[PDB]
Formats: sequence, C-alpha cells, structure tokens
Amino acid sequence: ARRRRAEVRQLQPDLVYGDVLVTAFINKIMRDGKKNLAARIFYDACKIIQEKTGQEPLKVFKQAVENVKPRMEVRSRRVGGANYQVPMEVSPRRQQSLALRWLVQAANQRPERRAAVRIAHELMDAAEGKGGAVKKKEDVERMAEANRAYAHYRW
Amino acid sequence: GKGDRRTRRGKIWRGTYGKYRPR
Amino acid sequence: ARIAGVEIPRNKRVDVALTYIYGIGKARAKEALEKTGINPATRVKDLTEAEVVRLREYVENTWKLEGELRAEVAANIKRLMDIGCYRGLRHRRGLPVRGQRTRTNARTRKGPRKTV
Amino acid sequence: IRIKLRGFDHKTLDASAQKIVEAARRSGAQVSGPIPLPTRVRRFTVIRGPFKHKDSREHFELRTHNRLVDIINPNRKTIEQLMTLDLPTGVEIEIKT
Amino acid sequence: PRSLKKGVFVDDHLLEKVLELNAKGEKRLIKTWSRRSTIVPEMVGHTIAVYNGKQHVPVYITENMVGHKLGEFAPTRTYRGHG
Amino acid sequence: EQYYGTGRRKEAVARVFLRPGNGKVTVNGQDFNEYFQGLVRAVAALEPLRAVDALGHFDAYITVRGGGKSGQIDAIKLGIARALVQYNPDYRAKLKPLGFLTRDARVVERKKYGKHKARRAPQYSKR
Amino acid sequence: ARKALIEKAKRTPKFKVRAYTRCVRCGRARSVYRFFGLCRICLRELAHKGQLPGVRKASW
Amino acid sequence: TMNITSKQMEITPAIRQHVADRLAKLEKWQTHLINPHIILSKEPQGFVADATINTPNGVLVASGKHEDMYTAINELINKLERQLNKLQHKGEARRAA
RNA sequence: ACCCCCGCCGUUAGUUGCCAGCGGUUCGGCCGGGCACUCUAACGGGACUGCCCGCGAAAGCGGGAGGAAGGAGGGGACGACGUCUGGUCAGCAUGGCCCUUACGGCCUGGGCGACACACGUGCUACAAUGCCCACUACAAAGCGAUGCCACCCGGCAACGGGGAGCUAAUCGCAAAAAGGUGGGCCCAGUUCGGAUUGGGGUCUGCAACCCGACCCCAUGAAGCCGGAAUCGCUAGUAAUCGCGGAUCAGC
Ligand SMILES: [Mg+2]
Ligand SMILES: [Mg+2]
Ligand SMILES: [Mg+2]
Ligand SMILES: [Mg+2]
Ligand SMILES: [Mg+2]
Ligand SMILES: [Mg+2]
Ligand SMILES: [Mg+2]
Ligand SMILES: [Mg+2]
Ligand SMILES: [Mg+2]
Ligand SMILES: [Mg+2]
Ligand SMILES: [Mg+2]
Ligand SMILES: [Mg+2]
Ligand SMILES: [Mg+2]
Ligand SMILES: [Mg+2]
Ligand SMILES: [Mg+2]
Ligand SMILES: [Mg+2]
Ligand SMILES: [Mg+2]
Ligand SMILES: [Mg+2]
Ligand SMILES: [Mg+2]
Ligand SMILES: [Mg+2]
Ligand SMILES: [Mg+2]
Ligand SMILES: [Mg+2]
Ligand SMILES: [Mg+2]
Ligand SMILES: [Mg+2]
Ligand SMILES: [Mg+2]
Ligand SMILES: [Mg+2]
Ligand SMILES: [Mg+2]
Ligand SMILES: [Mg+2]
Ligand SMILES: [Mg+2]
Ligand SMILES: [Mg+2]
Ligand SMILES: [Mg+2]
Ligand SMILES: [Mg+2]
Ligand SMILES: [Mg+2]
Ligand SMILES: [Mg+2]
Ligand SMILES: [Mg+2]
Ligand SMILES: [Mg+2]
Ligand SMILES: [Mg+2]
Ligand SMILES: [Zn+2]
Repeated sequence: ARRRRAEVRQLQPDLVYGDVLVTAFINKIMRDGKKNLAARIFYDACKIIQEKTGQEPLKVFKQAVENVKPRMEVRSRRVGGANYQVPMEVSPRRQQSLALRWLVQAANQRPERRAAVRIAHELMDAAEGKGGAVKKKEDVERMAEANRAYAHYRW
Repeated sequence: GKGDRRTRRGKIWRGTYGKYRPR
Repeated sequence: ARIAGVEIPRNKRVDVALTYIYGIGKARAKEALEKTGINPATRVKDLTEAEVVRLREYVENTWKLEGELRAEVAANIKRLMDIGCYRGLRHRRGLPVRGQRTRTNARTRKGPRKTV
Repeated sequence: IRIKLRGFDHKTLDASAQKIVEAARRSGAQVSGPIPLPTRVRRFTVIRGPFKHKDSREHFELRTHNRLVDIINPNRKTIEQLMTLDLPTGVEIEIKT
Repeated sequence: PRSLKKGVFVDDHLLEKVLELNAKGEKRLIKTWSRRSTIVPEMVGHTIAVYNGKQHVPVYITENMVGHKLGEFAPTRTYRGHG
Repeated sequence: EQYYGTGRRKEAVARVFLRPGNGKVTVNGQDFNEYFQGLVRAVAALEPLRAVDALGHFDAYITVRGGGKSGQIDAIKLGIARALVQYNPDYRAKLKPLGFLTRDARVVERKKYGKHKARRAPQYSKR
Repeated sequence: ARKALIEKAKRTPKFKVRAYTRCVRCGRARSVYRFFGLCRICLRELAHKGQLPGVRKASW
Repeated sequence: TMNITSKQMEITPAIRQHVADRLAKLEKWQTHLINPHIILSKEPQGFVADATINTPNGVLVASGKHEDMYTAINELINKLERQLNKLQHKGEARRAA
C-alpha cells in the first residue's frame, strides 16, 4: 500500500528439514487451506527424488530453486503513446516467490497421475536445468535481454 | 457430490439421513 | 448382445459394468451379485460362463429392462398426455413437470436458448 | 439445602446472592459460595430501517445470567429469617433441596 | 404424496353428492370448488364442473383417471404461447 | 513430583504434566503419536524442550480439550514451554527469543452484518 | 385492509394452521418475534426507549 | 443484450423499440455497449430517462429531464455521447510529451 | 477517550463443571474426597512511547530491553454540519385529496410460483491436492415442557411404535465435517457431475392438481474451467469444511 513498505512474513521452519524455503514451497502446493495434504505431497515427492535419484531430496530442491530464480524480468510501463516492455532485475525476495510459483505450476501441467509424483519430477528436471519451470524462467530472461534497449527507462 | 442426495457427502449437505447416511 | 441386451463393459468391475444396462444402477448391481454369488470386484473380462449364465439369468427375469422399460415410461406418459392432466400438459409442451420456476432457467426440459 | 438465582441484571444477581451468602453464613451454618453459572444468550438481529436497506441491521441481546448458592449444614435459624429477606425487582429466586 | 396411513381424501360435501347420484342413477352437472378432492372409482362416468379460479370447467371422468386430484383437469393458467 | 503450565490457542487449552523420566508422552490417556497420527504439524507440539536440551529427560502426561487437532498442538507447545520456566526460571532466554514464551492471540475474527464472512464482501455490479 | 386484518388475526381460526403472528403493537404481518409479540421495527423502537428489560445493544 | 425499465409508468413495445433505436446513436463509436440499461420515469416536472452502460474503457451514467418524454430520451443520448466520446479520446491527449 | 468482545494476570466463587495426588474404581470422575487445575461469570490489574539509545526546537519518529500483549494490541459498538427534492403514506404515526350496499367487510377457489426471452445474486460442478464404502478422532455458539428426545424395536430408508432423562453447566438436539488408518475407482462425459423424468413410499397439514420438504428403485442432462467485461480479499484474512439460531405446522 501507500505509506511504508510491507514486511516480509517469516515462515516457521518445517518439522522435517527446518528450512524456511521448504515451508513456502509447500504452501504453494497448498489448495483450500488443507495444509497437511499439501505437506504430505512435498514429502511424498522427496521419497521419490531420493529413490529415483540417489541423494538428498533437500539439496535437489534448493538447486531447482537456484535454477528457476529469474534474474532480470520485464515490467510494463507506458512511455508516451506506447506500452513498453521495460527490463528490470527481480528483487531477491521475488526471485524466490516466483521460482516457487512457477515450480508448482509447471508441475501441475504434467501427465503423471499423482500430485505427489509430479512435484518430484518437476523438481527433478528443474534441479538440473531442464523442466517446464525453467522454460518459464528461460523465457522471462530472453524478454529482458531482447529489450536491453529500453533500460534507461528503468526506475 | 455435495448435491447428489444419493451419497454420504450429500446427506450431510441436504441435512438429512437415508440409506446412504443412517444414524 | 449379452446381458440383458447390452454388451457390458469388459475389463471393469461387474457391479459398475452391470450399471450400463437401462434399468440397473448401483442398487440393483449389489443385488444380483449377492443373489448369484459373484464378487463385485471380478472383472467382466474374467467371468465364468457359469457366472455369465447366473448373472444374465437373474437380471433378465427379475427387473423390467431396456426396451420394455422405455415403452412403459413412454406409455406411462402416453396416457398421462392423452388423459389430459396437468402432469401431462407440461409433457406435451416440452415444459417442466415438477412445479419448478420457468421464468428463469428451466433449461434442461426446454433446451439451449431460443432468442427473440 | 439450596437457592437458585435467575434475572436479567447482573449488578443485582450478584448483590442478592452476596446478601443471601451473608444471611445464612452469619445465621448458621455452612454456605457453599455463590457460584457463577454460564449465561444463556438470547440475541436479536433486526434490519435498521423500515423498508429495503438489507445490509445495515442493529444488534440486540438479552443476557440472562445464572447464580447458585448452597447453605450446607442447614439449621432452620437461617431458614426462618430467609422469609425475612430483601430481594430487588429484576431477579427471581428458586429453592429446592 | 399424502400419507398412506391416512385416508384417500374427498371433501365429504362432494362424496355425499356423488353417491346421492348413485341411488337415483347418474348423471348431473356437479359444479364444484373441490380441486382438493381425489377422483374416485365412484366418480367414473360423471361430468363434474371443476372450478379453476374463474370457471366451472366441464370435466368428463374415466377409468385411467382415478389416482389424480380434481384440479388436474381444470388447468388454471391460460398460455397460448409467447409472441 | 510435577510441573505445570497452561497452554491456550484459539478456543483450545493445553494442560501439561511433566514428570522427569524416559521422555515418553501422553494426551488424554492416549499415546501422543497415536492421537496426532498422520499430522506432520505434531513434532513441534513437543518443540520447546528441544530449545533447552530436554527431550528424553522429562515425561508428559497431558490433558487437552477444545479447539482443533492443531491449535491443540500449538497450546501444548505453549504449555510445556510454560512449565519448563517454572521448573527452571533461568530458562527465560533460550525460550522467549524462540517466542515459545508467548501465546499468539490470533483468533477467528467476527462475521459482520453486510459481509459474507469477516471480510469477504458481497459481489456487486455497476452495470 | 388493516384494522380489519389485525382483528381477523386476534380471533381463533376455522382451522389450526391459520395461526399467524401479528405484531401486537403495529399489526405487521411479517418479521414478528414470538418472544416479544413485536415486529422488528417496533422491536427496535422500545428497546431503544428502554421499555425492553435486559434488552440492550450487543457489542462484540 | 439490452434492457429497459419503465418505473411507475405504463409503456408500449413501440416506445421501447424507439429507445432501442435512439441508443444506437452511440454505436457510431464502435466500442462495446455492455448491458446497457435504460430507466424511464415520470417526475412531477416531466419525464426522466436514466442510463448506465459499461464499455471496455468505462461507464456511461446519464440523466435527461424534459416535459416531453421523447425529448428527455434524446437529452439522455446527448449526454451519453459526450461521455463516451471523451471516454474514447481522453487517452490520446497526452501522447507527447 | 469513557462502553462490549478476544489476548495475559490476580481476587471472589465450587455444582449440573473441573480431577493433579490417596482410597476404592460395579470398569462410567462411577463413589469417597478435594477447587489444585480446567472452566464458569463477575471484580480489579496491566501498556503509559513509561525505560534505553539516537534523531529532534518541540510534537513526534527510528530502534533495543522488560512483557502475555508496544506504539491504535486484534475486532466491535459508535457516523460531524450537510448532500443526494435519496428510501418508506405498504410498519407506524400524519396534512390534504379521494371511496361509502363499497375503492369498506366475509369466504371458497385461483393468482403472487405464468415462460419465446434479457439481466443481478448465488448453490453444485466440470474432478486423482479427486470420488466412493469402512473404520478412527478435535470445536464453538446456540436452541430445546402441544419442546428437545436418549435407548429399545419394526423398517433398505424417510419414518413409525414403544419409552427413560431435562423448567436444563445435569437431560437432549449431537453426527461436527474437512481431517486420520484402510480399501476400491485409474483419466474415461467416467465410480466425474447430479439436472431432468418414470415409479413406489414417509411426515406436516382440514387440504400438498395448481405448489411442500424428505426416502428409495430407476433415469443419469448440461457440463473438459468459461468472450467482451468484471467482484472480493492485506492474517487467523482470503480459500476451503462443517455447526447453530432467528422466522416457522411444514417449507
Ligand atoms: Mg508457468
Ligand atoms: Mg455421483
Ligand atoms: Mg466442494
Ligand atoms: Mg444405470
Ligand atoms: Mg419446486
Ligand atoms: Mg413454477
Ligand atoms: Mg444481502
Ligand atoms: Mg472465554
Ligand atoms: Mg504422525
Ligand atoms: Mg469462519
Ligand atoms: Mg392503519
Ligand atoms: Mg403458518
Ligand atoms: Mg408473522
Ligand atoms: Mg439518478
Ligand atoms: Mg467534451
Ligand atoms: Mg481459586
Ligand atoms: Mg513511534
Ligand atoms: Mg469514537
Ligand atoms: Mg423523490
Ligand atoms: Mg399508511
Ligand atoms: Mg394519507
Ligand atoms: Mg382467500
Ligand atoms: Mg394460491
Ligand atoms: Mg414475489
Ligand atoms: Mg443460489
Ligand atoms: Mg453419460
Ligand atoms: Mg457417473
Ligand atoms: Mg403444494
Ligand atoms: Mg458435452
Ligand atoms: Mg478428463
Ligand atoms: Mg475460473
Ligand atoms: Mg475450482
Ligand atoms: Mg478480461
Ligand atoms: Mg485494509
Ligand atoms: Mg448451517
Ligand atoms: Mg431452529
Ligand atoms: Mg422450520
Ligand atoms: Zn410492529
């Protein structure tokens, strides 16, 4: 809002990994406030990314994050008589937030049947650098680059 | 289906009891 | 054209497969499998010919089905429309039969919209 | 050996229990203190205006708070001078045993 | 519908009139205000004038029309269509 | 023989009974894990003693009533945290910056006339 | 149709169902509280004057 | 599509159709007239034609009053036009600088 | 600001509520016993930018401590002179105008539920973060003497017949549902979805044709996430799950 800037809400580290980042990612899997169901699935998935790829789910997770954190993005801003695609670097805060959102989203766009599976797989592909999540990330960065032109119109 | 009178979930909604939800 | 005039979905559970007969639902499904001694969970694909003859037999000779059912409903309404009762008047005019509102909605008996 | 207090006003239900507490403790012998029973709430909601204006109601309530006392070892020196007891208007009294 | 435990219903002020016509043998114009009333096997062949709100409707009764009420054959709303 | 705190959360209240022992825990005569079976939220109901190296050193007999499976969990977290600070008042720091020493007053906000819940307004239309 | 109507209400019916609550104060056919004998407008009015015991404005 | 309310008056499908025809003047602009709403009323003073229309860049709200109902219906239109035209071109005003 | 609720604490209060430890424990806090604790409903306490540092002419603002709560603690009640010739003569009151075997009054019946169409608000969905059967938990606020009805029985059931408890912190409505363990469905217009219709019953009621809610058999639609446009919500909120009450014979 108008006056002072909002405060970043602090998450209660998860009762399996104690990771602030992990918490957020679950709640992004959360639908109708049914948190436990969502909590289940995250862990379910780790079960899968442990067996299906033999090392720490956790570590894979934070890599899928660093590999979907977009660094520059565009933010529409009309100058004169045209709407310009203006290039700007994403706040640290927002890289997370986005990279979370896209991760889950990319996942639900998949054909394997349980949500439990997909979140694993998407988190698997995206951890390396493949994945429909990264495809959103990759795209967001080309949009920035292409428009390097209009970057003195940065605010 | 919260509106199909013919289920457990349904008789809860319509606020009744029947074969699919006895007491 | 097996049981009872309709060839039921194979590779499905007998109880739901039997629902794909006109005149048989979740109810009558439980019913014939008790009264002919068949697991509801066995796939139609895996029914003993004996179980076929058991199943088919009970079903055709106990409940009005398919064609004869439809003609009953038909003639049930045939009369209902010919006799001239309000229950039949709505039947003749495509309209709704259960005292519902016809100013708005009423679309399933009426059918996708007719503009002026 | 017990009295029950039902009224709409609380400065009075408390004041009258308080005095019967004082009546039978003075006058012998044991009194199990005035117990604050949970209030049963009759609420009224009503559209403020006379015509239309659905989403501007007024909120009304009717608190009927409860009170119970016990005079434990009875001793009808008390049971006498309770027929000589000063009860306010907005409270009704109940006795059984 | 109406419970089975109770009795299949006629207004009494009609039922008697029905049967007063059984003694002498049918058939009269029975003007009526009784849509409330079931049609009865004793009513067959008669022509009762059923009131719909405006009119006493001439209604002939037969075999196929017994379970229904008296208001079904004097419908109440006039509707020739829209436009 | 015993240590007590009172835990509260929404309409839930937690009565905690600590008795040093093998570390084992009970809720309403029922086993802890048996009662919160399949609720990952659980393991931090026992959390504050971990803030003070106390997992196995104390047992817990616990009554709880009212609210829901989770606020209940939360109140237990308050109640056990409450008791360790009577047992050991040098436990202020190392429990309060972890915030355990407080009781979040965040309850259901009231449904108001003219709205649909506390805050969800009804849907209108200019045109 | 008013006093004629409030009057038809006061009197005992030709059948038991036709019991309908009127306001005792204004005659209102609708929104009539059993507990008071009043409709919600009247209800609100006396309660405001104070002529309704225990009845106060609820704030919570 | 398009709706008309005749408040405490009785009007004809003729009169209605003319009103359809009148709002058409707005069609010129070639933007979307979404659920236009006309309300016709009689004051003591003469009649009143109200109107409320959403278009992709905003709403029209207007009120014509006149001894002649038809005239009131037109004045309504004159105001609506103006609004809409300003709605479609207030954008262009600031193109440069 | 003074009033109410929630948040922390203390006082008073101990049954119909509570049960930490002893004794029984008929295996039900059931009894002894106790008010500790939980609660209940009343009375005070507490937070004041008071303290610390810094910035400040000041008011104040930034920040740390102590505390359950910190800068207005979260919510409520409360709405200035006025505005919209805003709404209501159909709540009522009311000037005036108007009716007088009728523009009043009573009743039966019909209508207010009409259906080529258009709009607003909403319920349930289109499904696997899902649907179904089973079994297993955790609320709160309310209501309840032609009322709530335990429990027993007939009934697939709605219900019906018996029949105990309670003017109700006792007795009842009562099951909370989401949720939890388990099992079936395996991506299908389907075990999705539950409209429409046939048929058979239940209850209220003088009476359910017009026109009631409910149960069961059968039927099993549209609908594969919605154009232009557009609504809400800043935290215990939105989302999602059930529960009560008013009015009320029933709905
Ligand atoms: Mg995406
Ligand atoms: Mg279904
Ligand atoms: Mg749903
Ligand atoms: Mg079928
Ligand atoms: Mg209906
Ligand atoms: Mg209708
Ligand atoms: Mg509303
Ligand atoms: Mg409380
Ligand atoms: Mg567990
Ligand atoms: Mg809520
Ligand atoms: Mg009058
Ligand atoms: Mg009635
Ligand atoms: Mg009434
Ligand atoms: Mg206007
Ligand atoms: Mg201009
Ligand atoms: Mg005490
Ligand atoms: Mg400040
Ligand atoms: Mg103020
Ligand atoms: Mg005016
Ligand atoms: Mg008047
Ligand atoms: Mg007048
Ligand atoms: Mg009448
Ligand atoms: Mg009628
Ligand atoms: Mg109406
Ligand atoms: Mg709706
Ligand atoms: Mg189909
Ligand atoms: Mg289906
Ligand atoms: Mg009816
Ligand atoms: Mg289709
Ligand atoms: Mg599909
Ligand atoms: Mg959508
Ligand atoms: Mg959805
Ligand atoms: Mg759009
Ligand atoms: Mg806000
Ligand atoms: Mg409800
Ligand atoms: Mg009720
Ligand atoms: Mg009711
Ligand atoms: Zn009144």
